Amino acid sequence: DKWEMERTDITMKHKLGGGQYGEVYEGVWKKYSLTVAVKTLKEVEEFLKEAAVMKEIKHPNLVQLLGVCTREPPFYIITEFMTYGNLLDYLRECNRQEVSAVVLLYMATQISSAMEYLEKKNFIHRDLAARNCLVGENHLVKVADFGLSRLMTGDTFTAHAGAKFPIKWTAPESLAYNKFSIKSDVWAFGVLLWEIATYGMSPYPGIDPSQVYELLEKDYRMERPEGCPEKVYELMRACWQWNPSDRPSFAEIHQAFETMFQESSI
Ligand SMILES: CCn1nccc1-c1c[nH]c2ncc(-c3ccc(N)c(C(=O)N(C)C)c3)cc12
Repeated sequence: DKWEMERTDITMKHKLGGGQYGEVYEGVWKKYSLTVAVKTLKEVEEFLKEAAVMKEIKHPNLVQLLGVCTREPPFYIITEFMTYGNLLDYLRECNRQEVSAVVLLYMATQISSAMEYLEKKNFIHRDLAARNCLVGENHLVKVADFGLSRLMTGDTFTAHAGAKFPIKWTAPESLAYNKFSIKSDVWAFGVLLWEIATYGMSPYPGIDPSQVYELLEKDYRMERPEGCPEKVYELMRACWQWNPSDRPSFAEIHQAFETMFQESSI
């Protein structure tokens, strides 16, 4: 197809993000003199499914596929390079006078726009967090999308026996029953909002992940971050409803943040 590329079109450099994303490398697309990101493999069928899924993703706030090398090993998935790295590090290291309250709303609007698209197109993320959001010039935020899965919106997925999750971002139904849906992404988005409001603080600070579920089932939720608007915190708490069906859709969340962003600008 139009996606299939020669492997030699790309010059590979060093592993990006300190290796936290696995075999993902900075690279040069020589023809265009363009810095790109390249995921390689050095499981096969999982990798090639990722390549297949990425071909169908087209949204301003989801990392764009540029091409693939899927004929013979080594296999490549080639995407745009996000110059400022991930949102977690960006928030921690930023100039807060430049990255102000309106910018935080702008970033939340972008992420929710992407998540509304996945909600519309029957995709599930399963690992929404600041570390999996990527930053470009002018506070452009794109959701990392290698591991997106096909799942009709409303349907559920059961994780494998002995699967380990990032507990502090993980919905109660996922922790207890390994159940994932678009509504568990909504929960994770709530935790992501908390990350944004605190400029990249660790969720449930000082609380060991092994004790988080027990707090959640006793009705504990993180308190409102300093400087966070009441309206934004009420959205967080709505994302953290125990019952998945009680949580808002990403369509409703995006509409709320778009309104808040527009009013903050005016
Ligand atoms: C498809 C989405 N995805 N899933 C995993 C990785 C990517 C990704 C795509 N394009 C990317 N472009 C950049 C980065 C990235 C992230 C963190 C970093 N510290 C760095 C970095 O070292 N510098 C030089 C800024 C680079 C990650 C990705």
